[PDB]
Amino acid sequence: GMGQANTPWSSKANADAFINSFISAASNTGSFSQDQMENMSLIGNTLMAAMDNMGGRITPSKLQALDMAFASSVAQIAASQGGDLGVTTNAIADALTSAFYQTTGVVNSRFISEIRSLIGMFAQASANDVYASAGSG
Repeated sequence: GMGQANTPWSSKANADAFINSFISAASNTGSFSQDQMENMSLIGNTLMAAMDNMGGRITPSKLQALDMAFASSVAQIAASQGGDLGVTTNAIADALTSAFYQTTGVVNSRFISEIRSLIGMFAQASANDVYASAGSG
């Protein structure tokens, strides 16, 4: 009906704006070079393709699990760009912060807080790619 919901990952139309606002906002927050935006072709606007499997029926318990995926997908894209995840934190977080108010108006800290900790986690895994972690920093 209205297509609005207390949270963007609660309705199908409310989640879309959150994804679009996250990329347009994240691309203007940290760096996200044009090469990083290419990943969006698989993450973000791609999430909409997953809704097509629903057949036009979305739910809070279903988007609840997928909503978290967007954070892990957006983190892997930016967390992989620039070992310094400190900026991606502000970039990804800022994008999610503006999308929150740009979509429904919920606290971005509650959701971004979980993503902020997840993004920093990818930094530890990417450290293994450059080499094997050592007992001492």
